[PDB]
Amino acid sequence: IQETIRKL
Amino acid sequence: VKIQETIRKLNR
Amino acid sequence: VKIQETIRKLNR
Amino acid sequence: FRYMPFSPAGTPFGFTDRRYLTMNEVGYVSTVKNSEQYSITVSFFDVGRFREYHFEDLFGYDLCFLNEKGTLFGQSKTGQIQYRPHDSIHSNWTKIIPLQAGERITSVAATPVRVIVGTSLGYFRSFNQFGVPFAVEKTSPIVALTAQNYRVFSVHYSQFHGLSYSLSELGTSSKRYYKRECPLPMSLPNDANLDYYNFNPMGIKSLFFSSYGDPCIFGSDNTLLLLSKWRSPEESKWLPILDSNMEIWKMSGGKETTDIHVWPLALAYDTLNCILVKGKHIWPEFPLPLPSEMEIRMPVFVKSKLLEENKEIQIPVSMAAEEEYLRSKVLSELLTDTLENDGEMYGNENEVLAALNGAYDKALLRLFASACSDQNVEKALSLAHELKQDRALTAAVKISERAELPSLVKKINNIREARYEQQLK
Amino acid sequence: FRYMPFSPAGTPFGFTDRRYLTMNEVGYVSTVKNSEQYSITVSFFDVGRFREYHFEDLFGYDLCFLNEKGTLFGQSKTGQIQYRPHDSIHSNWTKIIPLQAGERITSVAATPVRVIVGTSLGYFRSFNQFGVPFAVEKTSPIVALTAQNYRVFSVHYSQFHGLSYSLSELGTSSKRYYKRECPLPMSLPNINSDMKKDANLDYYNFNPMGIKSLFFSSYGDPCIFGSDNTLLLLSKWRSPEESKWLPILDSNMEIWKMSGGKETTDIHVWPLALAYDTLNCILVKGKHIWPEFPLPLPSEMEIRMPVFVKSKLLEENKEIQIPVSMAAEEEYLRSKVLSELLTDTLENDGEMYGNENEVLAALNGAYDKALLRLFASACSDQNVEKALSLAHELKQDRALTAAVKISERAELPSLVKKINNIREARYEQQLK
Amino acid sequence: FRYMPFSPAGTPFGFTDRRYLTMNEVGYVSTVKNSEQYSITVSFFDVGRFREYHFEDLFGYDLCFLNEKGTLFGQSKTGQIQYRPHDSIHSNWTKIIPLQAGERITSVAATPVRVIVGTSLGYFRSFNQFGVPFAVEKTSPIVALTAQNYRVFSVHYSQFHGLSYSLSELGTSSKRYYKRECPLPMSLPNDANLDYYNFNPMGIKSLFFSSYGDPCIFGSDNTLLLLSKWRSPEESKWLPILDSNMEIWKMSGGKETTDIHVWPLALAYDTLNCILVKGKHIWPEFPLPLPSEMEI
Repeated sequence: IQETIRKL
Repeated sequence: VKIQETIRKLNR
Repeated sequence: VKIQETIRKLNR
Repeated sequence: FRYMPFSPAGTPFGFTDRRYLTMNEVGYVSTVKNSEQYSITVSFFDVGRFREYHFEDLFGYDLCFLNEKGTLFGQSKTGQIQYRPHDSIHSNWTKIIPLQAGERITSVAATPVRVIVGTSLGYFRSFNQFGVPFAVEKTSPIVALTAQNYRVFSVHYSQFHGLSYSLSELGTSSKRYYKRECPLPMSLPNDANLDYYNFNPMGIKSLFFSSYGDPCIFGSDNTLLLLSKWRSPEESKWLPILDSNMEIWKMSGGKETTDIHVWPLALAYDTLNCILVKGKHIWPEFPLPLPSEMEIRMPVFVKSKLLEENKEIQIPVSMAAEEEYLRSKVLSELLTDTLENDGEMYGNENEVLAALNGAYDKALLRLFASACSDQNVEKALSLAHELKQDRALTAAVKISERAELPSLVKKINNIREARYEQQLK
Repeated sequence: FRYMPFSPAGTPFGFTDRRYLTMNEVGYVSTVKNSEQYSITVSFFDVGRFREYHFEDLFGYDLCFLNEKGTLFGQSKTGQIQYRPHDSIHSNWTKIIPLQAGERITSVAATPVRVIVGTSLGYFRSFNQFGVPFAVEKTSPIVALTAQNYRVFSVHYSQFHGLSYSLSELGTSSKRYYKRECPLPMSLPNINSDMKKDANLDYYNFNPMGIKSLFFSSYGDPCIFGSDNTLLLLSKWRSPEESKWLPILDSNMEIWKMSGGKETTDIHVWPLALAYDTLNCILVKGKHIWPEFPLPLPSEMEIRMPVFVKSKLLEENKEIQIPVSMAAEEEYLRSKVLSELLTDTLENDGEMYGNENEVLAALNGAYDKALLRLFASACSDQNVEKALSLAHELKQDRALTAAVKISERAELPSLVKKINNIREARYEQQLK
Repeated sequence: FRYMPFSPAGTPFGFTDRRYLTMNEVGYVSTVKNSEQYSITVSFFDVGRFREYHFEDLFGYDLCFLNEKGTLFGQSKTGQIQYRPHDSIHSNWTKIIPLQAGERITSVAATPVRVIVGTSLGYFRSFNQFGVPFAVEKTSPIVALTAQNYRVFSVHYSQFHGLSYSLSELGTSSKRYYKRECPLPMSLPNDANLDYYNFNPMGIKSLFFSSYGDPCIFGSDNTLLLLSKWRSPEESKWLPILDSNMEIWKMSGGKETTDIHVWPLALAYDTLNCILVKGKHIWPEFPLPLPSEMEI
């Protein structure tokens, strides 16, 4: 989930 | 059956 | 009995 | 908010000098403005049993409740009540209820063994049929009261919870609550009938125990609500069992009327003894018509679907069997609870429940046949699980054989075998 | 809604610089504004037992509760409490109650063995007499607390359920509920637009609920005294399905009877405690409904069942003379209620003072004696049915014999035979 | 107050011609305005387990519920419902609910064994997975419904004390209430997202049972509330076990991102299956991104 917020 | 007759009389 | 006397005095 | 004096099936004066105080299956009590006093008339439907009489009211009674043994009257403002037994053997007695500043008597009720008075401050004063007080209780503000034998159905109101109800039993020892201020999901009113809703703000046209001892209420939404499973507090449900507006619609040939209304008196098993009112107003007039009998119907009928089948309102057998299944299931479940805890009260409950369970399976087997007609094996098996009598399970097997569904036959026989193996334990 | 710091029988400052924190049968706790601090004075009615003392309050205590062994103080805003035992054996201890954003302590209570603190968020923090904390509980927002020995009577409020009450016991391990958040049918105040200049508006701003006081009775039954000046006692609280709130005293009606039927606008009752059948109170004369300084001596008002009608009392008088026929109905009802409560008390808790069995004995005696007066008036009016129903409610068999002799004197032989049937039926049920 | 048709994790039309009916851990159901009718599409997240399908909606359903066995549809005004099992072995069935004057279906729900319909007047009509009616019950006006096995979690609205919740088991014996219209401690709603709060005035984004049998609710305050110890009415407590506002802030380095929003699907023991929305609108649009999991 930490990678999803980074790309957003 | 008596109520259906009563509403039919009261209907029109 | 004492309370009825007190109320009589407070009205008076 | 202003509490109004309530009585079962009471009517307002309107533009007349007379109205009905109370009204139920026993008779009707009317009052007529007489210059400065009132003329109260107590009438009965079974004219053979009791004799209609009348007396002069020097107090202005606006509260009344009628049972088979006597009549109870009450004054909402002065707090004076009077119990007049129907027979002349027993004497009339009169008491005056203490009322505080702005306290009004909102409802009264009486049984052959109890007399109940409820106030707007929440005072619950109970007496025996002779005027001997038992105990004074403080509850929520009471708006409606009805009673049967030793049990009381009270409707309360506040600014917080809204409308709540309590169900209690006034035993010989002490008072016991079955339900204490639980939610009452009766629809509140939302005009030509403005005179009525000022006389009855809640719209409670009447409330009463059923003939078998189940609490009922009839709000302004003209829907008969029965309290199911009130002996088990965690299973209590209010069940809509009659949409009187829908019935009049079905008997009137699908025509929307604005002149036919229902006035509830009591519920006898499956029949709603009522008064059919014709006119602009929703409350009955003088003279009072003869009581009518409306069979209860589960609100499962759709107007649009009924119009298509007719092209009196003809009901499709597939839909009428589904309604008969629900109606039997509800009535059977209630009457069984009655016989398992309180026993009998009229002498025909055991025979009624027997024929009731029969109509349950018969209507349920009709649905099972239509499921086999549509090759719906899954829906048919679920229907078979709900069957009561083992003879009905055998009948379902033969229906499956005529429909040539051998896969269904084997699964139903598993149910028959499982019930036969529970019989061995 | 805004929760206010509550204490039993507390009075507001009003337009003065002093008020009463709490007040009951033991004594009274007052506080005076002293420039920037406060001067708290703890006084007692039994001057022989305890010695009146006073101390300087640098915190501004607005919460207090008094028992026979110590005094509890509390600050609604900072969350600081202090328990000061009367005796020098144990030292005073002070704790600070955790309070969240806007959380206020709404009521405090203390017994010789328990200390209870209630907040506006519904936190129920309990301790022993030394400050050892118990489990912390989350309930409905608390507005009023009272306790007696190991039992707690709590009043909760919400915008949903309204006014509820809980009755619990603080055991050695954890808290056990006799009743949890049942309806509390106490009458709420009715404030008008002319009350915005009324002299007693300050009280209902200081106590919105109108709970003038609440307490356990001398025999351990919960009581409450709302703004309607009616003493409500909780009957059958050990059996949940039988719980009843019984109005046992209309103090406004009593004052009306003591004043000779004249409506007064200057006499009010301030409740302290209930001793068996007597309400210890303070008779306040003046414009305000709460006592001011100096405090009068406590008065004693016997409880009377609200069955008296003003109109009937005025006609019978033409002190307020009460007709014996109507007074016997009240004495029957009152005895029935008191007997029923004391019987439940002795069957579960035993005795607590040593003479309860003697009290219940004379209580049941006055029950039948007053009930026989109703039976006599029924026979005087030839009402055989009403008399027979009255006889069924008789307790002692020796009371049934008295009813037989009364029926013989009234020349009602049919009734005599029916009363003796009760004796036979009661002998039959005793053997089966 | 306006009784708006509710479904778990539903999205409004906005200015587009398509929206989502319902949405949970099983999948997402969307409907598109056509020339005259609608086009409903039922998709799944485990594409290797359920067959996606679509049909033409001649009735214009605005209510939906999705379980692991079928999809329940509903029309709030005509009172028409329809259950479509995921497997073609079971037949689709259709039934019309009786609705009085101004009575609207507000919420529907389904399990493998039960089908629930609730109205704005307080009617509680329950059926089995084949349409056979079991009981018609009158309660407070219903605004939100969800179910699991035999349990049912209903949100009611009263004119007086406002929102309330009920919890009950529809066992084969008889319906048993654990909680009966108790207070709902949810935060009511306080603009670009004004289209949503008209489609859902009560701000209940979604509600469901946890994988261990506890009711959950996700308000406009974006806090997952959990009802713990509901079998014991004395110890019943609502626990805010997840504040999605904090978790987004902590994973953005510490910068207040106003383009990130959470859309709840379900609660699988330890993780919150949800949809992370990027845009000015707090509701997800098309195409639907991959489901995320937020720890508790």
